[PDB]
Amino acid sequence: VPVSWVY
Amino acid sequence: EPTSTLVRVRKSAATLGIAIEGGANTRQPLPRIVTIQRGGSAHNCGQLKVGHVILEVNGQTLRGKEHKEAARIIAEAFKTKERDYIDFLVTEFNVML
Repeated sequence: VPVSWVY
Repeated sequence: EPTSTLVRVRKSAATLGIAIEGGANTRQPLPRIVTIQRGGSAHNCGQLKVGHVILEVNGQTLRGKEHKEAARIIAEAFKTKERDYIDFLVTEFNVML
C-alpha cells in the first residue's frame, strides 16, 4: 500500500 | 451510510502536513491518514486524526482516485487561492460512500 506526504 | 465528520482545516501554516496511505486499486481504497506533521496546518487544526479515511476533499469524492492523483488533489486544495481552508469529509471506520 503506497504512502506519501502531502506538505 | 458511513459515519463521517466534516473537518475544516484552515491554512494556518505554510504546509498541510499529512501522510496518507492507500488509494484506488489497493486494499485501502481511500487515503488513510497515518501521521501528521508537527507544526503544520493539519496539526494546528487538531480535528484530523491518525486513522481518518478521507472520503471527500472540498466535496469531491476520492473514490476511484489512485494514490498519486488523490495526493495531487489534496495538494491543489491546499495551494489554491480560491479559499483559505480545506474541508475534509473523514471517517474513522472502513465503510465507504
